[PDB]
Amino acid sequence: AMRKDAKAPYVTVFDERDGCGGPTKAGGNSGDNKGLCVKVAMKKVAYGEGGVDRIGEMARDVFVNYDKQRGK
Amino acid sequence: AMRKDAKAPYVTVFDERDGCGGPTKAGGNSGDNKGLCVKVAMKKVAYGEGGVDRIGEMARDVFVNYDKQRGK
Amino acid sequence: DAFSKVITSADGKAAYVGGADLQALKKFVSEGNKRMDSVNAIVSNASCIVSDSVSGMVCENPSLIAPNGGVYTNRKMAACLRDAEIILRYVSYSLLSGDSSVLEDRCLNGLKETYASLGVPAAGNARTISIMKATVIGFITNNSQQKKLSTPAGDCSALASEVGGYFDKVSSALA
Amino acid sequence: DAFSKVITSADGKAAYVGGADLQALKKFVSEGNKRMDSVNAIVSNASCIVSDSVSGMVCENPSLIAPNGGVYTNRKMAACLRDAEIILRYVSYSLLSGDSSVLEDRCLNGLKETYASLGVPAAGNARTISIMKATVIGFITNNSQQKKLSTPAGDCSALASEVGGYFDKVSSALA
Ligand SMILES: *CCC1=C(C)C(=O)N/C1=C\c1[nH]c(/C=C2\N=C(C[C@H]3NC(=O)C([C@H](*)C)=C3C)C(C)=C2CCC(=O)O)c(CCC(=O)O)c1C
Ligand SMILES: *CCC1=C(C)C(=O)N/C1=C\c1[nH]c(/C=C2\N=C(C[C@H]3NC(=O)C([C@H](*)C)=C3C)C(C)=C2CCC(=O)O)c(CCC(=O)O)c1C
Ligand SMILES: *[C@@H](C)[C@H]1/C(=C/C2=NC(=C\c3[nH]c(C[C@H]4NC(=O)C(C=C)=C4C)c(C)c3CCC(=O)O)/C(CCC(=O)O)=C2C)NC(=O)[C@@H]1C
Ligand SMILES: *[C@@H](C)[C@H]1/C(=C/C2=NC(=C\c3[nH]c(C[C@H]4NC(=O)C(C=C)=C4C)c(C)c3CCC(=O)O)/C(CCC(=O)O)=C2C)NC(=O)[C@@H]1C
Ligand SMILES: *[C@@H](C)[C@H]1/C(=C/C2=NC(=C\c3[nH]c(C[C@H]4NC(=O)C(C=C)=C4C)c(C)c3CCC(=O)O)/C(CCC(=O)O)=C2C)NC(=O)[C@@H]1C
Ligand SMILES: *[C@@H](C)[C@H]1/C(=C/C2=NC(=C\c3[nH]c(C[C@H]4NC(=O)C(C=C)=C4C)c(C)c3CCC(=O)O)/C(CCC(=O)O)=C2C)NC(=O)[C@@H]1C
Ligand SMILES: *[C@H](C)[C@H]1/C(=C/C2=NC(=C\c3[nH]c(C[C@H]4NC(=O)C(C=C)=C4C)c(C)c3CCC(=O)O)/C(CCC(=O)O)=C2C)NC(=O)[C@@H]1C
Ligand SMILES: *[C@H](C)[C@H]1/C(=C/C2=NC(=C\c3[nH]c(C[C@H]4NC(=O)C(C=C)=C4C)c(C)c3CCC(=O)O)/C(CCC(=O)O)=C2C)NC(=O)[C@@H]1C
Repeated sequence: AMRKDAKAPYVTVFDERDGCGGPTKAGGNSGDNKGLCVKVAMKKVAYGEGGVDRIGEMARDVFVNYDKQRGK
Repeated sequence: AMRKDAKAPYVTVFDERDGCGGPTKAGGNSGDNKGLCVKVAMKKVAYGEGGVDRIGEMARDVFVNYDKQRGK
Repeated sequence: DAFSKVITSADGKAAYVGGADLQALKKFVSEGNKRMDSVNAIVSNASCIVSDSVSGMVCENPSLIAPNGGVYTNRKMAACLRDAEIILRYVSYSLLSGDSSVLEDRCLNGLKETYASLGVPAAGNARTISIMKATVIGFITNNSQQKKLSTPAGDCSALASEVGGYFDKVSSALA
Repeated sequence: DAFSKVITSADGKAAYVGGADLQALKKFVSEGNKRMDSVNAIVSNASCIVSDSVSGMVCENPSLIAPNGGVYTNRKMAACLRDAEIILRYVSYSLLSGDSSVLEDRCLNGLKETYASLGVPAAGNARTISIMKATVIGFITNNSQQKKLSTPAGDCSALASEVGGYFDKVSSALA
């Protein structure tokens, strides 16, 4: 059921075939898919973290800029 | 001198006068200064952190979208 | 499978698949490479997609930010932006995995009833969802006008239709 | 003050100012409230400001991303975006503190020589800096067409001129 836990699957897709690698987190790094990795974590979607008020800044923006269209 | 360690002053200006407060880190969230705070740290400007490739994503965007003008 | 276990584990600690494990994983879903690019098109633009969608809900119905509107205060606006992101992330996982079972079970089952209990307006939710659907289809098909994505030349129409169906499951559950 | 000691401390760990201490901080600089709003305009929009500036450099000279180009690889483009952010952040601290001593000492002293040794081109830096200056001034002066700031109506012209002078110090040091 929807558990009211605000948890959601965070999927991150990495393509580092340019050669600038991030932290090693998976053991398979050789062959055709060298440089490619997918991560999934199941965690709370928080308003902010690490001192960074991510969603609060987005909220401030809506109130003042909802009349703007960032898609064009 | 410039130390070649990529450390810069991170200044964060908080205005939470809407009433939804973040974590308390100093006295004074009361009276005429309700909701206002300034933070400064001196730390490396990293390419990413916490698994989020912040500057790598910005670089990908430039390669494809340098002909776009996000200011209009 | 590695990822299914993340959904059900006690702490949701991240799992990672690269190289030969990822090659194997892509064999179990259709159009594996394009599918990864389609998922990336969602998650790498999560803030943009949520912002534009909630902003369009408000611009079409500014009473939502009038006093006693659904998102009048910053606290409520942020909760709404959060929920839109939660939904979007469950949709992204549906596209990664090729089905909607986790979305249905852990995001949708009980959600309409919770929103009724809270007084969260269904019309506003429907519009945030329909804009998120349109925005995601735009990014997947590289028809996003301010932010294109680099991918090998081709056609992602089938994956766009698939993701649209997952958004349609959200709409139908919340209507 | 306490923020000066953060700059010079061995570990740079954060300090915070609120309440009466924030009232005192604002007295010792001119136009304290508008100044805090101006610093906020810079740091809250740091990704946008840096992105538009470096993108402007590239669109005025697309050879920079072709093979044999100075930001051709992702690694180099990211180093350039990082450097633009470092400079912007030293400028933000100059506007917070009311002077440029830390910018000149810890960011600019030695930087022209370092870029010469690395082959970081002065003309590209000049354009990135000039766009960043114009962008920051635009944000501070209600000339940001895709992002309005919430501030009481009024005249921030002096603060825009001040921050312009800090950018001019960067330009002159790197020319
Ligand atoms: C995140 C960017 C942004 C938002 C959001 C917003 O509301 N304003 C924003 C940016 C902004 N940019 C400028 C000025 C300039 N930006 C550029 C680069 C773009 N022009 C291009 O030709 C190019 C590639 C094709 C770009 C990328 C340039 C060149 C300028 C002008 C600099 C100058 O010498 O004057 C501003 C300042 C206000 C303005 O509109 O000029 C702002 C706020
Ligand atoms: C971060 C946003 C973004 C970037 C960057 C980009 O390149 N594309 C982006 C978003 C995007 N939006 C849509 C479609 C819609 N967006 C809205 C909301 C805005 N329209 C308004 O009237 C309004 C208030 C002023 C907005 C805010 C709407 C309503 C839609 C269409 C919904 C529908 O039923 O059709 C897309 C899809 C592709 C396109 O450009 O049309 C994208 C990619
Ligand atoms: C309510 C849930 C809001 C929301 C607020 C958030 N604020 C966050 C970070 C933050 N806020 C302050 C200012 C506050 N603390 C003080 O001590 C004083 C005055 C003395 C004030 C005005 C600070 C200092 C911080 C950073 C904390 C730090 O340095 O670690 C924040 C991020 C929380 C976190 O990172 O853990 C949030 C979510 N955000 C929202 O979306 C709603 C509207
Ligand atoms: C080089 C400096 C680049 C850049 C790279 C970054 N990648 C970041 C995070 C990241 N990258 C991967 C994929 C990589 N790890 C693997 O094990 C495999 C395959 C087996 C690959 C292809 C992952 C998994 C991660 C997340 C790490 C995590 O979950 O903690 C990253 C953020 C670093 C961090 O969060 O500490 C960066 C900066 N970024 C750039 O700007 C240049 C171009
Ligand atoms: C719709 C989404 C796009 C479109 C996508 C295409 N991608 C194609 C090939 C391709 N993409 C990747 C990267 C992808 N695979 C992964 O495992 C991960 C990270 C974990 C990512 C980000 C790869 C490796 C490939 C194979 C070829 C290559 O190396 O470049 C592709 C070609 C057809 C196909 O391979 O099925 C397409 C069409 N292309 C578009 O034009 C729309 C907008
Ligand atoms: C140019 C930068 C803008 C402009 C800004 C104005 N701000 C004015 C007054 C004001 N701003 C704040 C918030 C500020 N002070 C803090 O301590 C902090 C956080 C630590 C911040 C974010 C306050 C508290 C005030 C006093 C008024 C109030 O109580 O809201 C202002 C009025 C003139 C003045 O007080 O000096 C202006 C013009 N306005 C513009 O049109 C440009 C775009
Ligand atoms: C945005 C398009 C909406 C809007 C959304 C609001 N949701 C509010 C609170 C809320 N949302 C949920 C569901 C969320 N939690 C989960 O665990 C999951 C899935 C795993 C989801 C999608 C819950 C359980 C809650 C209540 C508990 C909480 O706040 O975390 C909310 C605040 C309501 C209030 O406090 O009155 C809002 C504003 N509101 C709108 O008007 C648009 C249509
Ligand atoms: C962007 C507008 C430029 C551009 C910038 C590049 N800088 C590169 C390496 C680099 N930058 C610095 C200065 C930086 N480190 C600091 O500690 C401070 C201030 C405290 C700053 C401003 C250093 C010391 C270095 C080398 C060490 C490092 O990488 O951290 C760089 C990579 C060059 C290379 O590796 O060959 C670039 C691309 N490049 C351009 O084309 C535009 C004009």
